[PDB]
Order: sequence, then C-alpha cells, then structure tokens
Amino acid sequence: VYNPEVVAAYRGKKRQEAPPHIFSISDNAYQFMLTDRENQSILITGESGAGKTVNTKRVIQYFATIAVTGDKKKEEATSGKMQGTLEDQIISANPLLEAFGNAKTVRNDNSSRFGKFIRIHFGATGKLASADIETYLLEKSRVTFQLKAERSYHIFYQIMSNKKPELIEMLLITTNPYDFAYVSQGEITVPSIDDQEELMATDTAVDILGFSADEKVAIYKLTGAVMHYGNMKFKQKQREEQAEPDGTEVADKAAYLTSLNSADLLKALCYPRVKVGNEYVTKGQTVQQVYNSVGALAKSMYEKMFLWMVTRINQQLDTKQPRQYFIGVLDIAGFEIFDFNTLEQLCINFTNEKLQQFFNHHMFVLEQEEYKKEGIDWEFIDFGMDLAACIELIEKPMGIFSILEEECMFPKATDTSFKNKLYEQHLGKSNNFQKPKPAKGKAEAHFSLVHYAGTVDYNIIGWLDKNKDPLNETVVGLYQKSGLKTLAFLFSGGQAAEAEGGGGKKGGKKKGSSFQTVSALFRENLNKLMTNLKSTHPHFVRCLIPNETKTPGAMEHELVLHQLRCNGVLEGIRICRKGFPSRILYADFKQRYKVLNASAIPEGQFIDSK
Amino acid sequence: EDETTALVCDNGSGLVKAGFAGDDAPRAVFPSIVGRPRHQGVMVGMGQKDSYVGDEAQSKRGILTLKYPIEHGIITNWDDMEKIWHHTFYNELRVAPEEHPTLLTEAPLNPKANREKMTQIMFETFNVPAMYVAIQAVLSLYASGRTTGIVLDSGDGVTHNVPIYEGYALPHAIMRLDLAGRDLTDYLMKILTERGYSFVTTAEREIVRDIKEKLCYVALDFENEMATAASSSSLEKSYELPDGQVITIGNERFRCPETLFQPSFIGMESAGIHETTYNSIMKCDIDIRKDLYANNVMSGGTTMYPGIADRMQKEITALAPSTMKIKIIAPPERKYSVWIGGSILASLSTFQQMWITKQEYDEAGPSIVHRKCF
Amino acid sequence: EDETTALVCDNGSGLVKAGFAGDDAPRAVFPSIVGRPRHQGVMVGMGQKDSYVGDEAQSKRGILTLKYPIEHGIITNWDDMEKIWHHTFYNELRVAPEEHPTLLTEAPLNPKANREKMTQIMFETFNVPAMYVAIQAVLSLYASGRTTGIVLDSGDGVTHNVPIYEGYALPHAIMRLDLAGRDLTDY
Repeated sequence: VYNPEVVAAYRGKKRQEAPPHIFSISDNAYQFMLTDRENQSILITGESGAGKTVNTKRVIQYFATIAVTGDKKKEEATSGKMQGTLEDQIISANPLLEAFGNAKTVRNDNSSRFGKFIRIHFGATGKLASADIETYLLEKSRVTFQLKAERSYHIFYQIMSNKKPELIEMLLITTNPYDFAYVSQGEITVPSIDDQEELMATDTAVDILGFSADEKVAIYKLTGAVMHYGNMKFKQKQREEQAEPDGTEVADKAAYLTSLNSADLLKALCYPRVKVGNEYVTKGQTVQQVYNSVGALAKSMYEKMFLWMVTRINQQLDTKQPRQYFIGVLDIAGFEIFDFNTLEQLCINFTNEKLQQFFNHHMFVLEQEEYKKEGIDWEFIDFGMDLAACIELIEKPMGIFSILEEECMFPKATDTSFKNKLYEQHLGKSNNFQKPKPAKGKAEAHFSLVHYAGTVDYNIIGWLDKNKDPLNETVVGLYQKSGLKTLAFLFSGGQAAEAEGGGGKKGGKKKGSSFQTVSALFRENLNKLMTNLKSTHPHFVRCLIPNETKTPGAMEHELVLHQLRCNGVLEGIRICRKGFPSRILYADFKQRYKVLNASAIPEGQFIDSK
Repeated sequence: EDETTALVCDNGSGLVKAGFAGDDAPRAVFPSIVGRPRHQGVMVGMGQKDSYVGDEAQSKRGILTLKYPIEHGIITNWDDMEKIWHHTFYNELRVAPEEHPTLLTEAPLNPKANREKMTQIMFETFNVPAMYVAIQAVLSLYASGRTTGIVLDSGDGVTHNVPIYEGYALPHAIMRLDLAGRDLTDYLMKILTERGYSFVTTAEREIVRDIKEKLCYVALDFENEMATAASSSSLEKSYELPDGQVITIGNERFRCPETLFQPSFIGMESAGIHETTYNSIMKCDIDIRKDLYANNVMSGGTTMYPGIADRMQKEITALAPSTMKIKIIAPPERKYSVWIGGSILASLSTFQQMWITKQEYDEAGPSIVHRKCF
Repeated sequence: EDETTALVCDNGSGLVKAGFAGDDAPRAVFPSIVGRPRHQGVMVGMGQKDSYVGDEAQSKRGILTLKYPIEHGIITNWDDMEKIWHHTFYNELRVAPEEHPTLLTEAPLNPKANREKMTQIMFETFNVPAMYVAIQAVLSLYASGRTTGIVLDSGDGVTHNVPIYEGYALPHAIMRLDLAGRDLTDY
C-alpha cells in the first residue's frame, strides 16, 4: 500500500467510491478545503506507540502528490529544486519531541503526553506553502510527580546514561538518579535497556535540524536545571514559620547552571517581594509554599523550554511562500484507564471528553445537512449534550477542578476534606459523579465518574499538591534578567498582559502570582486548543492496536474493546442509533428486495421507484 | 474573568492596609489620617483642596491639622472615613467597587452602629456587588495558618484578645482592653517633657509615633533595665528631627512600652496585656487552656516592638502553671496579618457563598450584618 | 465460609465492648457517649458533624455537651443509640450486618420495650440474618467457666444479681439494685 497508483486512483472521489483508507479522508479534507475555502483538522486519537506519525507521513506523502500545481506555470512540480522533496525533517522532528514529551507509562513504553498540532499550510491555489508545529497541552506535572511504576520523560533518563564527561562536567549531572528527588522511584532501569545510543541518535537529529552545538549544550543545561531544583532542601526552622535553606551548594550549582546570584535567589525564593502599589514589601512563605514555588518553577521552566523548542523547530521549517489556509493534524493521547487513576488521568479524560464533544457536534451537523439534502425535516437533540453534563461536572466554579482549586488554597486542607466537600457540594446532585461506598477491597478508589467510555474510578491521593503551581513574580523577574541568553529568552513573559492597559490588573492577566493551579493552566490551554479546533472543519481517524506482540494474524479482542470504549467509536454507534443510521436508495431498495412482497409491488408500469 | 477577585481593606486606627484578595501582600498601605489646612493660604493658583488624605497629609504636615477619624475602634466622623475609602479605590488601587466584592475588618466588642453604618456606606456610597465585615483577630489567626490559639491583637486603635479552639470562638472569653499604640504615642510625648522636649501639635505628635516605631523596645525586665540606666550608654540614642534638632532619649525609651504591662503609668486600673490574656484563658473551658497557653498569637501594629514576645513569655510563665510549656508565636510581618487573613479568607470559594450581597441589603436593610456575620 | 462467625456487642451504660464470636477478647472498647457541639463554631471548613460518637467525643470534650443514651439500663434516646451501633459496625469493626449474626447483651429486670425496640432496630435499621438478646449475668458466668454460682454484675449502668444452679435460673430470686458506678461518679 501507499504507492503512486493508489494515491492517483483515490483523487477527487467520495469516501464510498473507493475502499477505506486515510488517503480518502485526506481527499475529503483537501476537497472540502478547496471547495468551501475553509481550514480543516484531522483528529487522531492516541493509541500507543501505534505508528500514528508514520501514517501521518503517508498523509503528508498524499498531500505532496496532490498539491503539485497551482498559480505558477512551471513551478518545478516534480523535484522542486535540486532536491525539493517533502519536509523529510518531519521524521527528524519526532525523536526530539518524543524524548521531550513522551514517557514510559503502564499503557506503553512510548506514550505522548503533549498535544502535537501539525499545521500543513497551503496557498489559495492548493499548493504547499510550508508547515508549522504547535504544541498545546503538556503533562508538565509528570516532570515533578510520577505514577508508581512509570518513567518521567525519556529525555532525563537518556541524558543520564548517554552523556559522557565531555558534556556531563559542564552540566554537573554525574550523580546518577539517586541524587535527584524529582526522579521518583529511582532509576527505573528497563530489563535489557542501554538507553544511551538513543540520545546519540537524538543529538545527531538536533544537529541535522540546524541547531548549534552551543544551543544543544544550553538546552541540556536547562534539562539539568529542571532536575537540580529537586535537590534544594529547605529546612523548617524551630518556631519560625518561614524556613530557610542551610545548604548553599545546590543553589550555587543551580546559579552556575543558570545565571543568578545565589544571595538574591536565596532571598527571592525564601522571602519574595510583592508589588504593593507602588512600593515593594516582603512576604513570608511557609516551607510547603517554598517547596511548591520550587515545583512551580520546575514545571514552568520545562513548559517554557518546550514552547521555545517548538518555536525554534518552526524556525528551521523554511517558508518559501505566503499561506492562505491550513490543514491541522492533531496527535494527542487518547482517553486512558489505569487501575490507580490520578490527577493527570482526570486531565487527559477531560480533554478527550471536550474533543469527543466536538466529534458529536460535527456528527450532529453532518446528519442535519443530510436530512435536509434528502428533503426530510427532522428535529433531534445535539449529541454533544450527551457529554455536556460530564464536562460541566469537571469544569465551572462548582466543578471538580474548581473545588480542588479552592481546597489547595484552604489554610489546612486535606485529601479527605477535598472528597467530603465535593460529596456535600455536588456529588448527590450529579448523575455522572458516583461515590462507590463499599468497604476496602471492593472500592480502593475514592470516587467514580461516568464518561463516554464508561465508569472511571479515581484515587485522590496527593491531588492538592499536584494541583498547586504558585509562581513567585520576584524569581521569574530574576530569570528575565539572565546573563545566559537562552534562559532570558525563554522567560520573556509569554503572558502578553503588560501590553494591555499597561502595568496594572485590567483583565489582561489571569491568576498570576500566588494561586495558579495546574488545573487552571490545563483548562486555559485546553480552551485555546478547542477554540482553534472549533474554527476548522474536523475529520476523524481512530487508531487501534491488535496486540502487544508486534506481529499480525493475532487480534486481541479485549484490547480492541478497551480501545473502542476510550476512542469514542462505541459512542458513535449509540449516537447513530438515536437517529436513522441506514440509508438506502429507492432504486437499490426496489432492485435488491423485490422478492419480499410480490403482492404489494405490482406490474412493470410501477416505475419512478418512490 | 473567573471569581472577579475581591478587595480586602483593613482599617484599624493609624493605618489603612488595602488591596486585592489572593494577593499575599496588599496594594496600598498608608496612614488613616485626614489633614485639613488650618492656616489660610495667600497665593493664587493653589489647589485649593478641602483636605489631604494619606501620605499627601504626611508630606505637607506642618501647614495642616491632622485628624484620625477612627478613635478606639470607633469611627468619630464619617466624611473623613468616606474620603479614606474614596482615596484607596481611586488613587492607588484604580478599580471600580462595582467590579469587586469588598471585605472589611472590624474590632472585638465594638458598637453595632460601626458595622451597620459601615455596610450602609459600602452599599450606598460606592456601589458594590457584595461585602463582608470580619473580626480582626480571627483573620490574623488565618494568616498564621492556625486552627487553635489565643490571639492578642493590638493596633494604634485598641488592644483586643480572642481565644479560638479548632475554629469556633468563645464570646464570653473575648476581652477588650482600651490601650492602643496611640495612647502610647500620647504617653511618649508626655514623658519627653521630663527631658525638656515639648511637642504639642498633631504634626510632631506623629514624629513621636515615628520615634515609637523604631527606637522603643520592651524591657526584658523593667527594674533591672531602669537600674542600669544610671550609667547611660546603649540605653541612650540620638534621633534627628526633620527640623535638624537632635533629640537624645534614655530610660524614657523603654518605659513607654512598659505602660502595656503597667497601665498604672497611664492612670488606668485596667489590667496589663499579660493579665488580660490570663483573664481570657480563665474564662475559657478547662481542657482547651493547655493548647491556648502554647498557641498565643501576636498581631497588629503595637505588637511590633522588640522584647514583647520574650516578656509576655516570662510573665505568662510566672503567672500560669509551669506544668505545661508556655509558647508564644509572634511572627515577623505581624502588622499585616489581619490583611493577609482577609486576603486568604476572600480566596476561599466556600466563603464566596458567605458574602453579604447587594440584593440581601436592598431586600432586608442595614441590620442584617448581625444576622449573617460576626 | 463456615459458621459465618458472629458479632457480639455489650452495651451496658458507660462502655461499648464489641468484636467477633470465636475471639476470647474484643476488637473495640469505647465509651457509650454521644457528644453534640453546645457552642456554635465561627470558622469556615469545619466538619460540620451533628455529633461525635465514642472517643472523638472523649478527645474534643470541652466544646461539647455529652449525653449517655443508656441510663439505669434503659435507652433514653434512640437516635443517639443508633449512632453508637452505626459507629461500631462501620468505623472500628468494618463489617456489613448482612453478613453476620448479632448477639446483644441485656439487663436483669428491664422494661420489655428495651428488648422489643432493640430487636426492631437490629432487624429494620441494619439488615441482619439473625440476632439474640441475652441476660448479662449468665454471660459472665459462662466467661468464668462455671455451671453454678451467684453473679453480682455491675456497670456504670445498674447493679444486678442473678443466682444460677447447674444451668437453669431462679426468676423470683433475681434481684435488681439501682446503684451504678455512674451514681458513684455523681457521688
């Protein structure tokens, strides 16, 4: 499959006029983009490891053989230049993003924890203009906090094993995974893994993408710096609430790796100054607030590195021409189910519930236009209203994330308190939220949600301090003044607000300083992704993996059921059963089925077929 | 935007502390003074201005006569107070009260009219969606993150004492002691005349307040420190007036805060801050005394002097049973703890259903403050 | 499983003693008190809780007013008593009464309504396959391994005296004396 003949054979036809394929779905998207002159989005649900990007390379191969002719008569429609192939560096882009944003999880050894949005950009004449990569969602919590039997991002482990003295001495990371308190569960050596070579291939991939050795070392200094934060050990002082950090060495080691004076970092982190209109007064932080500030600085540094990295990746994706419109391709995780389901699992399920609601709305409009094309006015409920109650349970001022957001700012807050307050406030009023209620061994999990895939039972343990991301404006304002170019450029605000109404609170800044939860940032990024997707016409690919084995002729039925529940295919079948799913022509209905009813169907004068 | 946010304002006598909720430090801090021009001015092109509020009054001090509107926790004039709230909202904060729920702080054992008129001015002068009035000592407990403790709260307003146990409150064991930092200011100018330093107008009365908030300290034992004041050395300190007059103060310097522990010096029978704390603990139930003795919290503006915690620990340890260990938690930043307590309180989503709304005021009138809150 | 075990609960005034049949000693022993909060609390994020039962009431004692529900062997209020049995089953023991036969102890010369209402609460509040109510003094004789004896049984409930001879019982020679350890507390 995927030869020149097969792509030539599909061209310009409907999806029922040639066999099932991705190229057919991309033909619908390309033809709709040219016909209706609007942007489109391909949404691919994250099963494994499943070669999703490899199939997307075939989608890119399809777009290349279609889009060879536009406005410019003789524009090198064959070889483009000397070697004007595709963006073959899209292959090279994956190990860089994959190391940074994929991790070994209980579901798979390579699972994507970011929303990769590939924008293939076209002129008004259907030709390629260029491409950009955007990244939206990220499990930035996974850097600091992990599950009980999973790795953090691959980049950390492959850095630790790969890097020789040649680069280790410059980063001061020779101390192995037992030094770093943010590497939970220790090393997590996979049986017969060397790691090591994988980052030689990755470092070569970075250099092929045209980035300098200096940039590559500077990037890996900051992937050390995110880890180095967890080696800083604040000590709760006798009587005094504030605490202090006795051991300078880790701060001095961090100062060398960054840009900061140790004395000013130690003051700024322990006893920050806050702008009191227009003076600056110091604030006491408890030992818990200082550790949360260090965690927020780690999570926000990695977030900023990833956002810089995608921007820097776009700067090596050359743009030969202006662009008029785009095809989006979304590569993100699917809905996940584990035994132990924690906070990041609720966040993943929440994005999939909103993405699936967009599928349900698209299915509603597609059915409604088809009802009108056949002359049948029929009124029916939106299918996105099946999921609306689950979305509004998680979302909104009275929902799960808001109650978690209240509880993490409560002066003596507990995991038990969060669950009881949510029970009293919202559980007994919400059909899709269940409190299980058996004794231990039948209900280890602490509350249950009913989603499109079915019931998912959650363990609340540690959600409050996972949720916290409070960010000290003094420490951020030290990082803005960095003598190392890379860190100053990364910490260049990125919030836009100080341009809107000038230097005040005029609505253009969110909760920034104190407050700031991962749930708010996740909701904010998700709303940005959903607005960009809602501004396009979507098309849907659902990937399944038939086995763990990696070889065909075996299809594991239970795995296929779990994937069908999580990817929304089982929802789409229950949706079309609300409507009328089977649609047969008057000619076909007469010609295939005359044998039924000779008594009803008379003579050869009975033409018209209606 | 989500929550809209909220505004928190602390207005014990002497200092306004004000800003948004969930900001940890405030967004304005300035003195609660209204300064009117006593001397007629003869120039063309001046102002004119009826009065100067806050630090404009601090700056232009010598022309003026300065009035505190809040005396002993009681608002003595309400145009002067309205101008202070008008000034916070529109000069430093630059907000419309129409955007923001407003939390105000209020004092233990205060006349009902202070709550009832304060809610009327917030609802009918500066149009506001919702508001609340909250007891000062409970807010300072919230700032130090505690569920249990006895709070000794004292401004340039009055001294208040509230015992608290695992939340709750004991209304019969709340004590009010009418000694403020302001009475210490009047005591300080009265003692200074023994050394010939006569200060008589409100302008240099705040110069002795400025002396009070950085030269004064509490003697770690009074008679011992007064005895060594025979051999003047570290006990005397030079001080510079904005005049250029040099002022040197001695035993005088520590016998001004001593008045909190010896109210005989200001001529009042009313027992000292250690004794009033003991009086509250004796009114409290027998069991909860064990933790109240070991969870004494100090807040406010006139608990800022060096040696207060150390001295209160000696005097409470001497009076109390020594079978249990007296522990006082008097943090730095304690001048702002009532405001920090309000900024955390207004950031609680459960407390966002506990506001007094504009609609409830419009339906049921000013008296409803004591029907929903403390 | 064989036998299904059984649950045994002693609830003379002052102390609940509870656990499984087949043990020689109980799993939960705690005071028969229901402690309601007399003083209104002014904080946000507290509880609230109508009442504290057992040793939560012992711990948080000074805020509360404490009520014994059983006075002189008589149950004086039944929501307070239901809460004590709800607490034994679901907090310390962690059992469903649906799984277990429940044995309760009861006092010599007690009003019929104490047995008759006690069986109703066990059958209709906490669904149970079977139950029994048994006289306190005969149980203490069984514990002491004797077939014959005169039992002087006294709690913080009331003082009861039962003579027994080679099993049996003599109903006319059973004596009740309304002096308890609780009246000694007041004394």
